[PDB]
Amino acid sequence: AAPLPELLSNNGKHALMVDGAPYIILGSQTNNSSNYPDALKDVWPSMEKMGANTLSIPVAWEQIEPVEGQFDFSFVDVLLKEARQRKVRLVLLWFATWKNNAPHYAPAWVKLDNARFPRVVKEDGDTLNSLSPLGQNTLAADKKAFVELMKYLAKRDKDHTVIMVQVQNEVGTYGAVRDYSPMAQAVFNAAVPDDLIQKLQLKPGTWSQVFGRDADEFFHAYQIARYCDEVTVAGKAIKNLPMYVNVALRNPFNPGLPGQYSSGGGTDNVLHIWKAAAPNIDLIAPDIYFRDYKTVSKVLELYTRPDNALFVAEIGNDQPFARYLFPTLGKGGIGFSPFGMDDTDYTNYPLGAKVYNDETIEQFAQVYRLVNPMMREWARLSYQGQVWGVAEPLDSTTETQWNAEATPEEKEQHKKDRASALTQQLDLGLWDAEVTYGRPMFWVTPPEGNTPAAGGALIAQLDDNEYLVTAYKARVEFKPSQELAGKKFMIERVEEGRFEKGKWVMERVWNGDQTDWGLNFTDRPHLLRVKMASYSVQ
Ligand SMILES: CCCCCCCCN[C@H]1[C@H](O)[C@@H](O)[C@@H](O)[C@H]1CO
Ligand code: NA
Ligand code: NA
Ligand code: NA
Ligand code: NA
Repeated sequence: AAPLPELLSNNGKHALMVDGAPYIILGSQTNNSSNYPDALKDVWPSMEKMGANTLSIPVAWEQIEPVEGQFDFSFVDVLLKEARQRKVRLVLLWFATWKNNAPHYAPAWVKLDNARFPRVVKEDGDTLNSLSPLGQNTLAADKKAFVELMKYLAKRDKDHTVIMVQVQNEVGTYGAVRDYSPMAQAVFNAAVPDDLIQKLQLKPGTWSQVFGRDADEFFHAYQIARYCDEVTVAGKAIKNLPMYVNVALRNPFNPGLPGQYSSGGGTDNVLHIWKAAAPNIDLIAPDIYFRDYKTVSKVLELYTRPDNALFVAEIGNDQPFARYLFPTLGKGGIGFSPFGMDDTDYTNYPLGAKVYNDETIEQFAQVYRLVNPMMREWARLSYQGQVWGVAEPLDSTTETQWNAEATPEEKEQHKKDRASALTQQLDLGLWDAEVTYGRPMFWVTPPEGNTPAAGGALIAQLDDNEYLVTAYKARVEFKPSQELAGKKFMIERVEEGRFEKGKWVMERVWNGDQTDWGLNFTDRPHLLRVKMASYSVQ
């Protein structure tokens, strides 16, 4: 009965439709070795503590086809049953031809048979442990197994507990830019396919001729993109679920060279190749392990496009990362999924939290508690209207802030500069919001930031003068956007409340102290409807 999940894109906005309405993945992803029935008891408690609505978890080629033609979906059976018992949804991660550039999750009969399923050859003739996207046997084998997984979901997942599939994991190659095998050179030292030369507005020729100094990297990205599109089409012909690829990001400011980063993945410089080569892949999702605000903000900008829904398919699970939920959703993002949210005795520190404990989880639970009570309403406003979101824009001071060695004039100057940086403006049409971080709930002492950095805010427009507002360790203040020609302005009314059956239910009116000094949020959840008014005095 249930309509298929679908990614919609209209008027440069996006929605992930689940059960016929926009949905936000408030996600969690397991560690990489939790894809087994015995591991799930170490997954669910963290997911319930986090309040996540969707679990991302691997389904490995080596586990569903351990002997060629001998399929085993015993894990998928247990996973679907246990997800449904907990009323959560699933994103399955197809670990196959590539998992972090390598074939470690391909069956032994694949990854130990280089002649049938061939590896990238470097220019010097050394071989890398990265399967070539020009291996036709490898493409056929991956596609065949992925089709069998999709047939399992077609037959056994009629209500779409699984809402989306990631095809491969962090594709590309470390250690070279492309395959330089004889097989690969015969394709490289030849015409660029008609279809790519058209989609990019370029002149006919060989890879070297039309792309020059980008030929090696664009060639790898196109061939991988084509490989992933073919797997994707084969699977969607069985069940047309949304499907996506995740990116082992290059640093957007100082990337270095392809092969230092994972060459051929959907890095920012080849998104045009990926979009032209792989029209069947719904979106290209960034995997975010940069901790600093400016780099993360740049990633969110680069991956949010009229042709690309923003899904933060992975993000580090350390404390600093939780606040990026707010700009992700403010960009119209469809979801956010911290990595390593299970108690299987692993942490990917230095990428994530040094320690995995209930405090680690709580940093994400606290932000999820702001969005879960309005998730369907937010998702619709994000698609059909105007939303905004911001995070605290200074990172935690390093055990260095050099700050103490500064002079006592350099210091008041430091404090004014920090207060300015911790003050964000948002243009909401007739009204602006100013968001500030780390100050009392009364009076106007300048902001000093939270320790550690943690704050954020979400705003959705309900009407010309009315906004839905929730924020965290932050003050939000409204003002007129344009000079008012004689008129004055006030807050007309602030209500705290909730949605029941899609209707607003008031709990209380914020007024007095609670609205004299902006709208002040701590760690606790409050959903507000704010109505502003200009009024005549003359
Ligand atoms: C700031 C520098 C970050 C560079 C390292 C990024 C690689 C990130 N790889 C991610 C994969 O998609 C996951 O399966 C898992 O392996 C994860 C890392 O725990
Ligand atoms: Na959206
Ligand atoms: Na305006
Ligand atoms: Na304005
Ligand atoms: Na409330």
